[PDB]
Amino acid sequence: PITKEEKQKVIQEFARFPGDTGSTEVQVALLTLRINRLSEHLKVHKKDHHSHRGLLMMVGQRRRLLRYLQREDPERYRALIEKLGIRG
Amino acid sequence: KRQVASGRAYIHASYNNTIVTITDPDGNPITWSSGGVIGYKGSRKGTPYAAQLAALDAAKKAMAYGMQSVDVIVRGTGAGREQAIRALQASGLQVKSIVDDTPVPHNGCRPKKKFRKAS
Amino acid sequence: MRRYEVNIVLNPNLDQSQLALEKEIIQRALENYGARVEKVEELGLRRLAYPIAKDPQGYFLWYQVEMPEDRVNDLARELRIRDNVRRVMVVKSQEPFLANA
Amino acid sequence: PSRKAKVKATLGEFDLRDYRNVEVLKRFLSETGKILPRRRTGLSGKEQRILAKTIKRARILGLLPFTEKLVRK
RNA sequence: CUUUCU
RNA sequence: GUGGGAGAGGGUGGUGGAAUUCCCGGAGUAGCGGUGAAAUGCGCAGAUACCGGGAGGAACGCCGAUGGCGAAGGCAGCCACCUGGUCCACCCGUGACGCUGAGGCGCGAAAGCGUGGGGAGCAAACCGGAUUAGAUACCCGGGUAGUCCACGCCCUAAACGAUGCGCGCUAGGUCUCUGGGUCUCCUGGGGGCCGAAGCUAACGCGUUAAGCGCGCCGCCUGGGGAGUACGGCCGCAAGGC
Ligand SMILES: [Mg+2]
Ligand SMILES: [Mg+2]
Ligand SMILES: [Mg+2]
Ligand SMILES: [Mg+2]
Ligand SMILES: [Mg+2]
Ligand SMILES: [Mg+2]
Ligand SMILES: [Mg+2]
Ligand SMILES: [Mg+2]
Ligand SMILES: [Mg+2]
Ligand SMILES: [Mg+2]
Ligand SMILES: [Mg+2]
Ligand SMILES: [Mg+2]
Ligand SMILES: [Mg+2]
Ligand SMILES: [Mg+2]
Ligand SMILES: [Mg+2]
Ligand SMILES: [Mg+2]
Ligand SMILES: [Mg+2]
Ligand SMILES: [Mg+2]
Repeated sequence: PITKEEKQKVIQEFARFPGDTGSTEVQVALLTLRINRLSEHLKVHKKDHHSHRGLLMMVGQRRRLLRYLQREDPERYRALIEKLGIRG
Repeated sequence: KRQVASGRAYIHASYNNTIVTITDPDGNPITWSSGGVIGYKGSRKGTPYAAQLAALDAAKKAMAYGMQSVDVIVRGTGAGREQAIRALQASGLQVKSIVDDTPVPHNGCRPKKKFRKAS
Repeated sequence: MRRYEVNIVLNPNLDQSQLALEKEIIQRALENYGARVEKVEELGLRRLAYPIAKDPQGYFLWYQVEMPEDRVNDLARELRIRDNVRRVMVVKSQEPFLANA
Repeated sequence: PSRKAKVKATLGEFDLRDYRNVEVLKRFLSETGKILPRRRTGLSGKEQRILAKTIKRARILGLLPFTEKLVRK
């Protein structure tokens, strides 16, 4: 489970500025947390499909955001990735 | 034969035949009877009458052993059931109690087709 | 980490030595799994609603504790080993839900 | 026809989640260890729901029965 | 029990 | 985002009691069983009925709903862990980042298939007993695959609301599940019933539209021949598209 703190350390880590919780980087940031967390859970439980449908969604919701970013501030984009590890 | 006075009267009622078994205070059978035990050979072993005869048979046979008081234990949901319960009462034996203990699965084995289709 | 209610029912025929014997254990078991121990209640001998292990009674235990989620199952695994330990039931601790009040 | 009291009416405040309070939990069982219907436990969809799971907990601990023998008849 | 056809 | 909420949503581990079967001990005797009635069958190598002990497989009474969860298929004993969705309040953050979706990929009841394991109960096939004009059936006694687990495959269905997805607009009443509030009521999400306008061949539908509109996909074009043939793709096969 992602602890509140766990999450917080992440948001602050990305917020484009103090209080920035809903920015596209924070989001792509947060989502990426859940995804990697979900993937680990799925390596074990290869048969837990309902969860995996949940995964498929997060991933889509991500690339969609990322896409928006690359379509606006390609730098932020090119940066958001390198900082994370997406497209790896 | 071995004086037991009080004991248990197990009635095993059903759609195909009733059968009673008088036991000693702790489960061991003193004597038993059934619809077959008596005359009736097939279709009517179930009839409530037969149930009466059997119960009555079971009593006598058991009173001879010194019986004269029983806690009845009803099992199965067939005809003649409630009838034998009355029988044992009209018999010598004193019916000190009555208890339906028909077993029922908290859902275990797939019943025969004859009993399925229900849910 | 997280609160739990470790319920334990053990053989109702122990001499004061055999009793404290299994308790000294239940304890260690707990300590072996970083399980801290908050308030406890010991009702001991009680009349079960059904024969447990052929025996018509049981000595009850109840430990409210705070332990690591990653090891609540093992805590149980371990606990169960004892022959005098008849039942172990750990439970995540929920607030009360008073009714008719 | 169910026209008497409810295991709730005839009683006061209690912790529906308390699986050890055998005293009051019993009240919610039939003449047999069967869990009473909300129809007569007076509870509510939600409360009746929690009871069901609490009673089931007590049963495993052996505080409450799974089934009882019907007397009389 | 089953219990066809016109 | 923050704070809250309900749930048989999913995966793994463990665990409880009822019942059936078998085994062991006790007690006990002549039948039990099954049916419209019977017979096959089981029982003196002692069955049936009864008490005690054990083993094992499968399923989880009451709660239970007229209920809840999931995209669907589906999902209910209890405990822990792991994980998906979702709703409400606060208006706090980004700033149209949206909708739909050919193809692709994934999931997908039952039966079925492969390898291994398991097998209590039930039961295609089958072995018999009845019924009958016959009875390759319905009824009765047996019974194998299978049903259960793992891993791999198959991918169908009355896979049904026989109703694609999203958004906006158009009387209310009543019952209910779940949240919020100033809580004999207001408001939000879900499930039902009745109904305004309107729609419909009719039946019916009616803020959970089958009404009034926009966007995108899919599909239909008389019946039989036929979901057949051929071809192609998929599959170990059955067979699927
Ligand atoms: Mg704002
Ligand atoms: Mg701005
Ligand atoms: Mg597009
Ligand atoms: Mg399938
Ligand atoms: Mg299958
Ligand atoms: Mg197979
Ligand atoms: Mg059979
Ligand atoms: Mg035949
Ligand atoms: Mg048959
Ligand atoms: Mg309404
Ligand atoms: Mg309220
Ligand atoms: Mg509504
Ligand atoms: Mg409503
Ligand atoms: Mg009209
Ligand atoms: Mg008309
Ligand atoms: Mg209507
Ligand atoms: Mg044609
Ligand atoms: Mg080929």
